[PDB]
Amino acid sequence: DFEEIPEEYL
Amino acid sequence: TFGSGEADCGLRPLFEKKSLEDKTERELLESYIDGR
Amino acid sequence: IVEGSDAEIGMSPWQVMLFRKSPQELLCGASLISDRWVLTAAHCLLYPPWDKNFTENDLLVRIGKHSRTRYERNIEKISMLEKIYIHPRYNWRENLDRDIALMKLKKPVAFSDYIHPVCLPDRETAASLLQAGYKGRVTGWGNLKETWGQPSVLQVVNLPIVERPVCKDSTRIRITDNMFCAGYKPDEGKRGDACEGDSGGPFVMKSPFNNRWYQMGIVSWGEGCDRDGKYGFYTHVFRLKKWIQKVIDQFGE
Repeated sequence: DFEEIPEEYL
Repeated sequence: TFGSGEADCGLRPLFEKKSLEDKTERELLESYIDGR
Repeated sequence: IVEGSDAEIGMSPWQVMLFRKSPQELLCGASLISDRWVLTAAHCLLYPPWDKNFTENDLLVRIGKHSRTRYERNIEKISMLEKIYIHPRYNWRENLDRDIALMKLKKPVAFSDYIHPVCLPDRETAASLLQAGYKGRVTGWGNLKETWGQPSVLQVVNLPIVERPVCKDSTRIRITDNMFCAGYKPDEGKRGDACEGDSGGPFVMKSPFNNRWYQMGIVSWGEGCDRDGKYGFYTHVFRLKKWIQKVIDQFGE
């Protein structure tokens, strides 16, 4: 459901 | 930040700032016995 | 939000999403009061009974969002928290008195059309507006149903402040001066409430005097969502303001 965010962030 | 907020605090770029009113703000102001 | 509507773009620019790195999820609403400070409910961070104890680490802050789920490519800004401060006398033990926490961002956010701080109420703003009958606004990406959907877009709802006695008689819980309740009376045939995932968000009022938006309450607790003869309880922001001031000029922006 949630889209994925850049792991520049994770 | 604090003391009655930020600076430009609570002045929305798409609303207050262009003198545009969101779709229900009026209901709020009308409960304060109509805004200003 | 139960019985709300989709937010217009940039309608609630201070709206923040408290987001879980892993599992990747929406833990609560929150709000921007400065380019480095976010206001939320301490219960979103600390809840011993639920074994909840988020560390600065466990989390991410997402500012500028419209959509609940998608990563809003060049509009939203996602930050990492530098530090978390919970109210020293937050009562998770009994009634969640002092349900407030500040978050200091690792780096200052830049304002734009979708990202803009809300103001903190001065003692007079608080006095003129925090009145039974006066309507405030709640926003969130929370539950649409106490139980069953989930919005795909930020929801909004305008709720009247309910006088103290009513708040008091609606529950078995011990209400404090750091609380106010909001909600329509069953007599009123108008509904709406915050719901799961709504906590930590802002209860804002528009000043009729200077036409600025102020954050009066923090989505704190309620019983079920949108139930008859029940109301939403919000942290009284003005009352906890000195605490707020204290932490900002101690270690902040």
